[PDB]
Amino acid sequence: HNFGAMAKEVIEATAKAVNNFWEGLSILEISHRSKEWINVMNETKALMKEVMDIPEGYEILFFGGGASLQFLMVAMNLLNKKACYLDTGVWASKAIKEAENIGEVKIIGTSKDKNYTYIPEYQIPSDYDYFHITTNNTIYGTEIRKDIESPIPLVADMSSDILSKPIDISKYSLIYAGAQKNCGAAGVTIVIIKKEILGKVQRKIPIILDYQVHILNNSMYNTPPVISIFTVNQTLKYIKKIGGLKKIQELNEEKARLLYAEIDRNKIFRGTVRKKDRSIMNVCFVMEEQYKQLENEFSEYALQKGIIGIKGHRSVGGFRASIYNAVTIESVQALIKCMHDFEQLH
Amino acid sequence: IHNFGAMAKEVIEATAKAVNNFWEGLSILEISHRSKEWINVMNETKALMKEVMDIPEGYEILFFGGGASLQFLMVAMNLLNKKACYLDTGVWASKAIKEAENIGEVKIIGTSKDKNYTYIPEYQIPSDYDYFHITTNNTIYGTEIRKDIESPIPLVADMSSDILSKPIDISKYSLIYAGAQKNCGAAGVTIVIIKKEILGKVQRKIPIILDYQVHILNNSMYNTPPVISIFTVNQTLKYIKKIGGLKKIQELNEEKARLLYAEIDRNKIFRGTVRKKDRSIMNVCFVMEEQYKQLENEFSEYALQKGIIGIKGHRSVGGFRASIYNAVTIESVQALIKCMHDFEQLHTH
Ligand SMILES: Cc1ncc(COP(=O)(O)O)c(C=O)c1O
Ligand SMILES: Cc1ncc(COP(=O)(O)O)c(C=O)c1O
Ligand SMILES: [Cl-]
Ligand SMILES: [Cl-]
Repeated sequence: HNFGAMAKEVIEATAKAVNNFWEGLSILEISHRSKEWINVMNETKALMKEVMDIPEGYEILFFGGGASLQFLMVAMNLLNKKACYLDTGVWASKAIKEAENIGEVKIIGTSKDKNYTYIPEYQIPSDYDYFHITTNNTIYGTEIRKDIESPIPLVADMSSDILSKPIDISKYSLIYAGAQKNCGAAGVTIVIIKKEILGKVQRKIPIILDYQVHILNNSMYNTPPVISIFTVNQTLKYIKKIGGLKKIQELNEEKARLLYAEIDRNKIFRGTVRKKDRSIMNVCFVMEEQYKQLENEFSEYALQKGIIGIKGHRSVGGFRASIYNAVTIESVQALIKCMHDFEQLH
Repeated sequence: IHNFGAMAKEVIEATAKAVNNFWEGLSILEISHRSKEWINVMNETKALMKEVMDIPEGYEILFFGGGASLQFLMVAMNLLNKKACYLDTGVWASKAIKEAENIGEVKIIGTSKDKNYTYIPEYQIPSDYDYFHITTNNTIYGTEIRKDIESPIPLVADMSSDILSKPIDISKYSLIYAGAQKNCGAAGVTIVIIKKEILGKVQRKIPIILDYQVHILNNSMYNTPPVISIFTVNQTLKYIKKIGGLKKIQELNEEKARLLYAEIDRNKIFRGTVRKKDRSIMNVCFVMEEQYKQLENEFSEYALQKGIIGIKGHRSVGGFRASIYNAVTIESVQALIKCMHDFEQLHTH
C-alpha cells in the first residue's frame, strides 16, 4: 500500500520522460553522447550544488552500481599506507572488509559488542590516509550526531541519509550514496568529492576505478545510468520546490518523533537503539520480552492493514520502519494506529 | 521521422506503464528489490533469456550495474591467473586489452590496427593461455566476426553491440557480456552469461564486489541491482519472442544491412570503409569518396534537414555510421538510402 514511496511528481515526470523526453524520442533511446543528455547531466550537477550547498573544489560524479562499488573505489583511490574506519553496522562492516582486501585498516571504534545498538567513542589518529564513517546505519537504526571535524580526510557513506537534511559539505573530503533510498531510483550512486585528495596513492588503479578518469570525463567516461540519473534530477527539483533540505528535515524529524513516542508509549513494543543515537530514517523496534511470541502475529496483522516492508533485516529481527523523505505523515500515522490497536487487543 | 536509435514501442509503453503502476498501485521505482514481486521478475528475465537465447545448463545469468567497461576489469580479475590472449579488432577491443594488461600478462594474438581496423585479422589461439577474449562486433569500425569460433581455451566475448541480433551457439563460449544500450535494453545495465565451472582458478585476491561468485551466490542481488533497466531487458525479451525469436530478428537485420550496403556500393558519393567479407550487419560504416571529400559536412546537414539523426561517425574514422539496431525499421533505412540517392551533386539520371 505505502512504505517505500517515492514522491508522485518524480514518478509522473519519469514516466513522461519515458514516453517523450525530447522531440518524440524516449529517454530510453536518446544517446548519452547527445547534447540533450549532457545538459541534463550538467543541470543535475548544478542542482545538487545548489540544493546541498556544495562549495568550490568538489566534483560531482554518477556511477552505475551501488555503494558497494564505492567501498572498493574509495580504498583504491585513497588508501596508500593505511586508513581508519568506524564500525557501526552491516554497511560499515562491509566497507571495512572491502578496504581490508586492499590494504591496512584500523578499526578505531565498534558497537558490534551490543548488536550495534549505539555509536561508539573514538579518537581519530592523525597519521592515517583517511577516516571512513557510515552516517546512518540502515539495518540497526543508529545515526551519528556529533559534528565531526576530522584532522584527516573524512569519507562518508550516506546511502541511507543523503538529502534528508542539510549538511556541512566542507567537513567531508568524499561523500557517496547508493541512491535507491531517498535521492533516486536503483541503478545510480552519487559521489561528491574534494578533488585535491586524489593522486596520492602509489598503487596502480584500474582505469574504470580511477576517480580522476571519471572527473575528467564528467561521469561519461563510459555509458552512465541515464534513467536513474534522471530520477535524481527530478528528486532534486521536488526538494527545491517544496522549500529545500531545511523543510525536508522538519517533516522527517516530526515523522520520527511521533513514531518513537508511539514505540515508547506502547507496552507491546520497545526501540532497540539507545535514545541518543536514534536514527531519523530507520526506526528499529522489537516486541517487549513479555510479548515476544506475538512477533509473527503482528507482521501478519500489519500486512492485513496494508502496511508493507517493515520487517527487520534478519540479524535484528523485529521491525524497522524506513521513513524516507517520500513516506508520508499519513503512512506513519496508520502504522502508529496499527500498533496502537494491536496493543489495545492484547 | 526516421530513427537510428529507436527502441521497440511495445517496450517503451510497457516500461512507462510499469513506472505508473507496477503492482498494487506501487511504481516500479518504489518497490523493494528484496520483495517477491521483484525476485519473480529477476527470475522470469533469467528464464526468458535462457529460452530466447537457448542457454544450456551450467551457465549463470547476472545483471550488473555500470557498463561493459566494468566487465573489462571483472573478466581479467576473475580469469587471468598467469596470462590471457586477446584479439585487437577496434576501440572496444583495445580498451578491454588495456584494462586486462593492468591486471596481468596479455598476448595480443592478432590486430587489424595496420589498416584502421577495416578487417578482422587471422590468429592462432595458443592452448596454454587462461582465456581468449574477442569483441564480436566492433562498433566504431563496422567489422564483425563470421568464422564459427571453436576455442581450445575458455572463450570470452564482448557482445555489447550485437547481443540479441541473431542466434548464437552459447556452448562455444565460457563468458559473454553486453552493456545493454544497443538492442537488448536501456542504459544502466550489463548482462553477463557465464559458464560457472571456469571460476575459482585464479591465485589473486578479488575484491568482493568484483567477484563473479559472490554475485552468482546472490542471484545478482548481492547488492541493489538496476531495477528499471532490468525491467526493460525483460520486455525486450518478451517482444523478441512475440515476433518469433532470434531467427526472425536476424533475417530482418540482414536485409536492412544488405540494402544499405548495396546503396553504399552503387552510389559514387560514398564508399564502405570495411572489407566486404567482414562487414558488420549492425554498424554500417561508409565515407565520402576522395573525389567528394569536401562534401562531408554538406551531407550531414542534408541528412539532418531530411530528418536523419545520429549517423555521424566516431572521430577516428570520420565519415558516417548507420547503427542498424533491431528496433531500427526498414523504413528508416530506406529514407537513408533515398537521402543518399539524392546525390544530385553529380547529375545522374
Ligand atoms: C548505508 C548503506 N550503505 C551501503 C548500502 C549498499 O548499497 P548498494 O546496494 O547500493 O551496494 C546500503 C543499501 O541499502 C545502505 O543502506
Ligand atoms: C563493443 C562495445 N564494448 C564496450 C562498450 C562500452 O560499454 P559501456 O559504455 O556500457 O561501458 C561499448 C559502448 O558502445 C561497445 O559498443
Ligand atoms: Cl547497518
Ligand atoms: Cl570498435
